[PDB]
Amino acid sequence: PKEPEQLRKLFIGGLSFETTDESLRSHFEQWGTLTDCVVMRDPNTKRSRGFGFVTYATVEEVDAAMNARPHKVDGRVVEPKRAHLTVKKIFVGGIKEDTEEHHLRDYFEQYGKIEVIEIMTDRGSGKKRGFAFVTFDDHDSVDKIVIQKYHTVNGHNCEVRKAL
Ligand SMILES: COCC(=O)NCc1nc2ccccc2[nH]1
Repeated sequence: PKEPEQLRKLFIGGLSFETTDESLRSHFEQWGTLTDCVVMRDPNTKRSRGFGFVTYATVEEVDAAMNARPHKVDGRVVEPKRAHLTVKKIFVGGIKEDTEEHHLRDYFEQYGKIEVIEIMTDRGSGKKRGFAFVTFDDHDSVDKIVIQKYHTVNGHNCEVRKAL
């Protein structure tokens, strides 16, 4: 069946106040079927609040829209985000002592462009502590990662969360 609607939404900030439901829709329909598209407005003045949201039919369409950033909508670069604590770094726990950089890179590179991999070691002994941090060049990688129920790396079922 269909992915949960919450995972098919993009919250678009930074809109031009002249963007309408119709112009936001015409823009974002380039990357998929939109089941919903709303510009948020003041209830009395009808003046735009400068943000809105679009709902795609599938998660792959959300991915396509995010991969097509930067989006210039009605002359202004906007800020799309999935369903916000916006960070580029993750904690990866449960990797034990046998997990190496290449295991983490080969897996996580498919979520985004990696800038730093830090495998944590004991300050006194140098032994691996069984966790790591991965820093990406952009927050959408992290957002995709943390909504997955499971992460399997080097045969380990890992705990992954946003870091700082
Ligand atoms: C990114 O996190 C999801 C979320 O709901 N953030 C606040 C939020 N609430 C909204 C209601 C209508 C349109 C846009 C909205 N944005």
